[PDB]
Amino acid sequence: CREKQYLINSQCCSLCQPGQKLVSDCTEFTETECLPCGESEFLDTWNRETHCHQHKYCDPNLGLRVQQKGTSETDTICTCEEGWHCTSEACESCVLHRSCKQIATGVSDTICEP
Amino acid sequence: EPPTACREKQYLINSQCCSLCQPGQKLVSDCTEFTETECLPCGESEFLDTWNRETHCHQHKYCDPNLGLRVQQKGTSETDTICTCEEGWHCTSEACESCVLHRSCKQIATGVSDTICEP
Amino acid sequence: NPQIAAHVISEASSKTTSVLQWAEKGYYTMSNNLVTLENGKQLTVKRQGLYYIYAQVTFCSPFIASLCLKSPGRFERILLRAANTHSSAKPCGQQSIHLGGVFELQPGASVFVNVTDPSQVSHGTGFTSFGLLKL
Amino acid sequence: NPQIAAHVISEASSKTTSVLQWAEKGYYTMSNNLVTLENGKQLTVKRQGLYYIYAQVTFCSPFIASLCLKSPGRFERILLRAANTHSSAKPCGQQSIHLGGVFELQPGASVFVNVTDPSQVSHGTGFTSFGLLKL
Amino acid sequence: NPQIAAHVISEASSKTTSVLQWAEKGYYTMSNNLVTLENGKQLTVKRQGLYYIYAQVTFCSPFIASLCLKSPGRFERILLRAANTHSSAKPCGQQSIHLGGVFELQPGASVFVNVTDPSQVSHGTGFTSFGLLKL
Ligand SMILES: *[C@@H]1O[C@H](CO)[C@@H](O)[C@H](O)[C@H]1NC(C)=O
Ligand SMILES: *[C@@H]1O[C@H](CO)[C@@H](O)[C@H](O)[C@H]1NC(C)=O
Ligand SMILES: *[C@@H]1O[C@H](CO)[C@@H](O)[C@H](O)[C@H]1NC(C)=O
Repeated sequence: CREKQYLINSQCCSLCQPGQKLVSDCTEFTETECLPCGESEFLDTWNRETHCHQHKYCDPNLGLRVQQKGTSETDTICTCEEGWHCTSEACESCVLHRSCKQIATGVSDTICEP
Repeated sequence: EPPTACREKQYLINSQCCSLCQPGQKLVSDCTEFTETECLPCGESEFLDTWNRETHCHQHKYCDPNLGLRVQQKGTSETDTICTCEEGWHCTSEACESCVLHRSCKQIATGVSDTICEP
Repeated sequence: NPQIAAHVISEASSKTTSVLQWAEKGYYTMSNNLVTLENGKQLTVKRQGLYYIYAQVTFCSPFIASLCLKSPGRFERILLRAANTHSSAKPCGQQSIHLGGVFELQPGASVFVNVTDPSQVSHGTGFTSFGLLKL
Repeated sequence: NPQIAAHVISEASSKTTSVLQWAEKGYYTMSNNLVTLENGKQLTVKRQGLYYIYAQVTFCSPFIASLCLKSPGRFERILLRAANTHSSAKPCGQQSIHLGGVFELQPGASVFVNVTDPSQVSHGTGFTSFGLLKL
Repeated sequence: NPQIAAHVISEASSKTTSVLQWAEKGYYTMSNNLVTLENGKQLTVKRQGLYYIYAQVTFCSPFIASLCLKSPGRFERILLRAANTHSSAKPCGQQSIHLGGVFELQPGASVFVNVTDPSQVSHGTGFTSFGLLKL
């Protein structure tokens, strides 16, 4: 059919608000019903999903840190630990600030000199 | 005594001798008294080098470059592929499953062999 | 539902135990009230049978994920144990371990994963799970 | 046959792409028209249910085999992911990774293995497979 | 019982057998006379079907656990093969390997695990097992 609603066997049920997984489809007597995402899960989009997504993990073993928690409609945001930096565009893993010129930053690396 | 056995390229099944499938074809259904054994040609990448009665063909050997091998000779639907080391590499075994790298230092190697030496 | 099966997601832990924590979040599965997640530390089946249990543990460094089983009226034991050797890498290097086998479980029996260094198990989405299904 | 199951063999990709290629060759298994190999890149089940999906990836040389899932009408996600390291042996030094879990698949849903270094996955007979089976 | 399933325990191999030894001891499972442990070296199913076979081999010290299959009237082959890099550890470093897939087995067919270094496979409780189950 149209936005904020999807189609099934022949009837169109509406999606679920960004923050609620899908439970059951709609019929000829009752419509699509949805319960909210856990207190560690989320769904950032008018979905029709049956399982929410789990909040991203800022595994400390990799040198990350919870930069910003995640609501029931936004995933968590990670960043390196002070003294660490990302190992590529996407901050997958962090490394300890190499020491011995210009210092380093959350994503920046340091540069030595005499 | 009576001829108590099937032929060379056959196989007894259901008190009935059937024909084996020829190298290159995998068996699909056993054979009845009247209707012979129905087989079918091995897919691509696959093969069967023998009058078989197998239901799945074998997949052509892989000459994984990560190990330092190369496709010496493709494989038909009745012959497996043949691998060999890369120029400058040699086998670590007589069967040649993984390749190394001609050691320098006086018989020149051939990948399928090695480079002997002395001062 | 008729089929008894369950797949749970690993979760960090505030306590210190070597017994891994599992939460019914993410793309989890819990077929019905015949398999529960007791105290969030183990799975407990209700109907006696022959199940296939499994669990994957990913840690970032002699690391050993054991699947000790606790049945009613019997001292817990050992269904499986998978070892792994600590290899070097930039921060810590990741490694996964997979366990799985067919076992006879009697009612009220619980299973759980128990690692040697719970402070290394990486909890990133989809790295560490735990589950079972009834044949 | 009434049972929906499938086991496919890896095949040396040509597009040298992140997603692995699978061919219905060798000792493969495709129970019926209820599980197909769409585009030779993924398995797609027709009847909704609870399946057990698995896949083993052997490579050699932070190698990560993921099992991203794509359902109709939902952004594809992550069922499982297994990590591993590079053990400098002589030429490359192989390593195997195994994934397996119980997941709820709706009709038209497809599953696929997506690795970080597709140019390392070894395709030697029986090294890398992919499959599922419906509980 | 109606279900055909089996899980065997590895055993201290007499000596000189590239093919692993398994014993019906410990927390084993042998559903019925439809799966036997022929010669303590292999499992042999009686009713043709689609089974899910698996095996985990733990060793310490490029070690390869192969799951060669032998069916009646056919040369034995290769279902799966999992490779593992020797870990340079102090004494040796324990490592586990897991195999599992869905395969079509005809009556009288046998499955078995064959490793490259049988003198390394560790037999400690729950380290090395082998089993199958019929879908
Ligand atoms: C199992 O748990 C007990 C108590 O938490 C602990 O002593 C033991 O180390 C754990 N097993 C291992 C080492 O995997
Ligand atoms: C493969 O999947 C992973 C995570 O699911 C992702 O990082 C990568 O971009 C994917 N590769 C592509 C673009 O197919
Ligand atoms: C496994 O057993 C076979 C005979 O069944 C033996 O020839 C082989 O060397 C062993 N390991 C393999 C498959 O290399």
